[PDB]
Amino acid sequence: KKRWYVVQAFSGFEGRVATSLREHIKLHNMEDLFGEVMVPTEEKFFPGYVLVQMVMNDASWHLVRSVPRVMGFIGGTSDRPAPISDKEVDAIMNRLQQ
Amino acid sequence: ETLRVDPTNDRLSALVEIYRMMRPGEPPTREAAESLFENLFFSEDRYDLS
Amino acid sequence: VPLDGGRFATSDLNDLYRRVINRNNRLKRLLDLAAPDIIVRNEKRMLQEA
RNA sequence: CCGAGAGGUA
DNA sequence: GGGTATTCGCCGTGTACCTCTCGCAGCCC
DNA sequence: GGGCTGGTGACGGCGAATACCC
Repeated sequence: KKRWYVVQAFSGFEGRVATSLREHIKLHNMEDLFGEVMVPTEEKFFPGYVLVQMVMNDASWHLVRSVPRVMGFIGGTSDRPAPISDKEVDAIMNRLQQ
Repeated sequence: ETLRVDPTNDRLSALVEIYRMMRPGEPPTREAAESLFENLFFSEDRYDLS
Repeated sequence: VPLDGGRFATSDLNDLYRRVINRNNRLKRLLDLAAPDIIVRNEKRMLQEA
């Protein structure tokens, strides 16, 4: 089961961060540890945050923070960073669907 | 006396403590600690006496 | 102040107020469209630091 | 016509 | 469960004046 | 055409914040 997490990038290089993240996944071939990468867009929230379907090992955490132009995760702590919520993922997918 | 103040006991714990004094408050991993301590003093890239 | 070159090297205060108003407008928009609470915590941290 | 940085006089 | 000791951050360091240069890139929306 | 976005050579005083030790 892969839960969601929030990544902070340099705001403005966000599509390039998403592309480099997919490429680092297919380089270090932890393909079973990443599901998607979301940057939602309206005819652009959220202004500088990248959503990642992921699991939490320290190897995958070092992988996402070794992706260039990425500051770090946003959570309660930096040891065990925080997933967001079930209904919050569902509402973001709702407005992305709508 | 220096070894009596030491809490560490092997190579791994020493590399963890050095990785923790460099970048504060984050999960260390043995690969990350090896990479940091080889890139502090022992790499042609980041360290160069003339 | 103009520097007589077509550009305005601004004073530091307008830069600071511009940063606070950028971050505050983005926080109003994120409280508007029901952002997940981790992101508005981060946004309020950014506003406090600005 | 404001701030930096450098130099100089007493 | 306080009485001394060691650390940790802040606060501060002369007055007038003259001349010169140089002041935010990136970039694909 | 243009928007907006994020070092490692100072030293003394002094008081507040731990510390350790009984």
